[PDB]
Amino acid sequence: VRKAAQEPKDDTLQMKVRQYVVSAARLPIEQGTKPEILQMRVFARDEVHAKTKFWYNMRKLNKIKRSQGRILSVNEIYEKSLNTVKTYGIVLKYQSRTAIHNMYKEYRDVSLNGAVSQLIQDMAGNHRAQPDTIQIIRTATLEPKDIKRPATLAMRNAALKFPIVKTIHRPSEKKYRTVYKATRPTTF
RNA sequence: GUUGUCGGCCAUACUAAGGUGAAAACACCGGAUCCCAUUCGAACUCCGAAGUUAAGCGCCUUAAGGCUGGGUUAGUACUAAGGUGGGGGACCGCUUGGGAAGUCCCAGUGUCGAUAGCCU
Ligand SMILES: [Mg+2]
Ligand SMILES: [Mg+2]
Repeated sequence: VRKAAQEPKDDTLQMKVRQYVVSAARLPIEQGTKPEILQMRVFARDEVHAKTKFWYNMRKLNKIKRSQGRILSVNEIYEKSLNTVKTYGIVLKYQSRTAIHNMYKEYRDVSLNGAVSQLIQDMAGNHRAQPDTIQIIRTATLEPKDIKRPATLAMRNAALKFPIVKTIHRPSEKKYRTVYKATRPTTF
């Protein structure tokens, strides 16, 4: 249980993804040289986890292995303003029992970390995806001209109203909990 | 720079068609009385010195074949450890380690000697 600072006060409401930048270099490590540095953006729940994500992708993308290189640094990135709602696009590859797939997904959230967490839960529930399998190709905070999904564009209007049609009874604290009460609740 | 003699490694030395050839050697070359030799002096053996680089041989030539070394191939195939991982299964994949080979590329193409010499 280690929180990143930009996570909510209630741990419940969001997953423990954080967004990392990791960068490393070919091991020989020649001093005065101007090294090729390999840098990548990973989403993980740890520094360790991030390192893994890093290396996996890196050994797939290029010749390098870990005994062949060194980790220069791992730096968590944060979201600018948690005051506004943004529409995020994400581009994925994941692995389904048959084959591998490229998906584009959109979520309306306050954080790119939130965008990701929601992405994972969704991908589990609807697609039975395994986290380890998921590869996020590219992520963009979306400009309105660019938002393509109906359940996304669905929420743009000021005239938005939800009645709350059914209120399921939920006592305020536990101190108030009773199995059986002397009269029936209401919905509304 | 070049030669014979005996060589270690045994193609980067082999194969094919060519150019070139100071000197000295090596050879091709001349000849069968003698030791030796065969169906045959071809060869093997012996004795030589009229010719000759034409052979052998040195050195090089080929968008040459081969061989040698790297590149791609490819972090692919295969593989070590873990898995109350997925899949009806065949099988696939997650975490931590090792990691190849042919097509196609590019380069190389004999090296190390002891001994006596040629180039005054
Ligand atoms: Mg070869
Ligand atoms: Mg293959």
